[PDB]
Amino acid sequence: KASLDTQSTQVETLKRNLIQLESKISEAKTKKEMLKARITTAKAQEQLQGM
Amino acid sequence: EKMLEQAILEMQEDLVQLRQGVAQAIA
Amino acid sequence: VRGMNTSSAMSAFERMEEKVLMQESRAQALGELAGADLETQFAQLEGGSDVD
Amino acid sequence: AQKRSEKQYNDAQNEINKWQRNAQLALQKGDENLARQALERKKTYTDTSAAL
Repeated sequence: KASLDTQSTQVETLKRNLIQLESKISEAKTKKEMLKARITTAKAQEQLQGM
Repeated sequence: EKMLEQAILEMQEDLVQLRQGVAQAIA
Repeated sequence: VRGMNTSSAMSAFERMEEKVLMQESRAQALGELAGADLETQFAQLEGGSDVD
Repeated sequence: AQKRSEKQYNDAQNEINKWQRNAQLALQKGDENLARQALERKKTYTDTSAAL
């Protein structure tokens, strides 16, 4: 019983981690789009300086 | 001429990449 | 069902559904860049003018 | 070179004239938006003419 009450905490603790990572991976994919926007702009300014 | 022809061909090819980058931005 | 590393259906959608739309979006993006010319808008006027 | 630039400058004037008609035609049809954009071309070509 002692172990049962102590081992149950992990289940809920590990469940919270999965819940948090589910929304963090979606934000990582959204960062890509934003990263490409500033990367294309940075290159655009470099192309403007070559004239 | 030799320093203008090379620049004219390279400055026009860089615009294509800029347009492609804008397409990705638009996408 | 849950979604394993190499699930035949889920993995196929990752490369198909995504890329297909990417190309489609590019067409519209690149197509709109080629249609930004102001002379193309004058052609529309011509059409309406030519019919009258 | 003199004749080359002359033609370019002469084409610029023609371009401007062409734009004017198109801009004026847009105004007659009720498309002031396109007419306003055609005025920019005139100015752009007028500036190019000056440079030439």
